Amino acid sequence: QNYDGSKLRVGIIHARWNRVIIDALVKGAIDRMLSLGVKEENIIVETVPGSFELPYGSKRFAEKQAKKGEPLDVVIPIGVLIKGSTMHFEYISDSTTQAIMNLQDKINIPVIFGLLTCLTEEQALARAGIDEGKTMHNHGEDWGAAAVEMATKFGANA
Amino acid sequence: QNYDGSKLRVGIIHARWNRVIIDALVKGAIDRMLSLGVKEENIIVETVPGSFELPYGSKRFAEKQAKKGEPLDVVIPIGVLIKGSTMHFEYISDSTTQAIMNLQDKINIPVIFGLLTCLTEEQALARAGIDEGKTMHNHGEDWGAAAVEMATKFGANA
Amino acid sequence: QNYDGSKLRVGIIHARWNRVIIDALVKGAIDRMLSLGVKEENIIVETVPGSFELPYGSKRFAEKQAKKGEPLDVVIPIGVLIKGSTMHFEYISDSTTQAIMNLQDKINIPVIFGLLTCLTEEQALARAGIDEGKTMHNHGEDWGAAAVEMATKFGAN
Amino acid sequence: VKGLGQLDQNYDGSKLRVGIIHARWNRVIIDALVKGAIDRMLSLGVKEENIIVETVPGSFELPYGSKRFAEKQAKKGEPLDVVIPIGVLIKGSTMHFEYISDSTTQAIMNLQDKINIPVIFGLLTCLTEEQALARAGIDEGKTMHNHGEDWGAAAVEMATKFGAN
Amino acid sequence: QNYDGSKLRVGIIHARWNRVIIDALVKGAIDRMLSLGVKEENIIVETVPGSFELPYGSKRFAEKQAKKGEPLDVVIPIGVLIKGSTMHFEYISDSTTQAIMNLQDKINIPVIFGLLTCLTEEQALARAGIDEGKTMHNHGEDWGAAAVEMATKFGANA
Ligand SMILES: Cc1nc2c(=O)[nH]c(=O)nc-2n(C[C@H](O)[C@H](O)[C@H](O)CO)c1C
Repeated sequence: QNYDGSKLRVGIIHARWNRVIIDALVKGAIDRMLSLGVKEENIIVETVPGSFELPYGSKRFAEKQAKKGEPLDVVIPIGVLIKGSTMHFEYISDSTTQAIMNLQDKINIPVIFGLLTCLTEEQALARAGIDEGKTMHNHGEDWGAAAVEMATKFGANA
Repeated sequence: QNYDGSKLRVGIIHARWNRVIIDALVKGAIDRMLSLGVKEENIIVETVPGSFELPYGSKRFAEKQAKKGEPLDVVIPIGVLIKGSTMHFEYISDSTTQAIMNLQDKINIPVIFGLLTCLTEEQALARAGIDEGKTMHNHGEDWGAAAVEMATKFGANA
Repeated sequence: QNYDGSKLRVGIIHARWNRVIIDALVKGAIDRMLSLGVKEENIIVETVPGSFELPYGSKRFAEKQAKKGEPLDVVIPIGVLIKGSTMHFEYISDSTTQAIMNLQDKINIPVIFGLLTCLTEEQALARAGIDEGKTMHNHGEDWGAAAVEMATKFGAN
Repeated sequence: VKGLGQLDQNYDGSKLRVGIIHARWNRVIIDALVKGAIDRMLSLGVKEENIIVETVPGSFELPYGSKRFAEKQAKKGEPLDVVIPIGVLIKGSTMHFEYISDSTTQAIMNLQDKINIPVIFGLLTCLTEEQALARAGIDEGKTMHNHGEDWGAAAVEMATKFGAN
Repeated sequence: QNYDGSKLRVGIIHARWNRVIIDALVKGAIDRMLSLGVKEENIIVETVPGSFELPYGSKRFAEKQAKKGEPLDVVIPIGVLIKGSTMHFEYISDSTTQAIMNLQDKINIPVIFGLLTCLTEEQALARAGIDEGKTMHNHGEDWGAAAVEMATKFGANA
């Protein structure tokens, strides 16, 4: 099917580590959502320092929007995790992915998983469409489409 | 046992990555359910973009069906995950698996675990019964049988 | 100590993959509870197809028993998982284990962890007391004993 | 300045009732861990008649057993202020070690909000017997010290510092 | 953006193992928050015996604070875990990280993840800024900056 996002308000909340890669992911989510009809002033962008802040950050972002009379239909937390020499990578990835999944029932809208969990920087670049070789595609576009489809097919109105 | 599936309504909801494999798994579940007496018109199929979308999809899918007076007796979320070069496979698989298990208590019907979590494409083909050498069998068929058994034996009425 | 099991009703519910190992585990559980005085007619056995079905099957098994006025005091879900070549073993094991643990607080009775999580068939056989060399005691027996002790010592009464 | 700096003070255990509940596999290790936790708490002023000991067959039983232990103690007017569940797990050749450890750890952690008292993590998760003997202060070489004593101290401190009163 | 922390009350609660590294992490968080404007008299430091005690110590820390009329706006649990030769490291780290993440909804303030999960003491010293060759930076500072931002941006009040 072809999903029309013209009636949606979408939230994007991103972490600020690996900023270049973050900015490419967020751009591709935006471009793709506009392409499917979401209005520009209905894409709300918020930020937090690290990926661990994404879930509580997303919950409070959604509550704040609802309280001011501008509820989100869907949220895309975006973060980039690259394995370092410690186990920090594993513990942030694990607890964050699980809390992003469990957030959906707290706030009652879908939440799109926009975390990269890469072993290398180069893998993160390819997944954002910004490697030298352009060897894959920008995953942020996948997240934008999925946000439009999940909000449309499964929103309260559906 | 023989379980009479003629009274059941059953939802299938599938991700849309690895589509050829998905269709074969889906087709396997439907056929087996049809052979246990489930009626063609009582099998409802829905889709989501990726495996991470399955659990919230499945929740909203059940709620929607109940709300129009057509409640699902059991749901079979289906996705195919194949290990790539980052840890995205691990983190999707594990959070999606836990969310599928836990969904059962939120919607009060059995949810059949229809995710493949393969290290290679070929393992995934074999488990959909469509590798060149037909070395295994279509797991879809197992999911289909299990959906009818779990709905019947453990359905809201004994 | 000796735990008297004569007043207990115990449910065993088991998956059906690896049936020979399953039957040996269930028989050891039942034999040990018989010898702890649990009565034969108060041992109720149910099945499910796969280990993944154990936690929701056990919940509805307990509910149904309570609803017909024959509540279980304790339940033993039993399944046999053997590592294969995909990660399916790991995901089933991890999510089934945690859900068996979390089940206790929902149905308010102990639930005995009767799940083998083996890398080979021969490990599973051994843990059922039926490998060729008889290298280990049947773990089903321990599950039977644990069910009687947990129900007796930690039961509502 | 802030709330901080380092004083290393003792905590008085004398108003406390403490529960220790232990698995029965690897009994010799278990007995040494328990004795150490009891000894250290007696040294901190917990009275002998206020240390309650209970057992369960294996480590997987520690979480629900600890819950029902604390509920029973409260129902007879003898509430626990803190519980120490103790078990010894040693890697075997299947993945049983890992599934039991992980789901037991997580349920000891989660148990605290249900019964509303601290729960000290008294589980050994060792790759070898030797590792477990050492952390109970009973290897040949006495290479370490009895982690049991740390659990007893940790219990007295958590109950005292963070108790309802 | 620039954050004004002058209205904030922040709790720091640290384990006792690897005290020298804990102390450096804690001073880095305090120094950072001071420079963001938090006042000294509004920073409260508590201690627990080990990393395992952080989540429940944090919960009770926040509840005691609120009950005497001085509620925290954010809490920063700090611990330093180093792999040893048993699986103790993995079990503490995993259950502690997940419980710190999940604490946030129980006490309704953000909780910054101040655990080091290091393979070696050397990694830990580097991440508290006190290794011999000063190779990284004091991560306690990122935590302080995170506490101020999450509290300001996502606090109950605004
Ligand atoms: C072995 C060990 N290692 C650490 C560590 O590296 N860092 C730390 O902060 N705490 C450790 N602990 C203590 C546990 O976190 C906890 O206090 C005990 O197991 C009692 O619950 C223990 C027990």
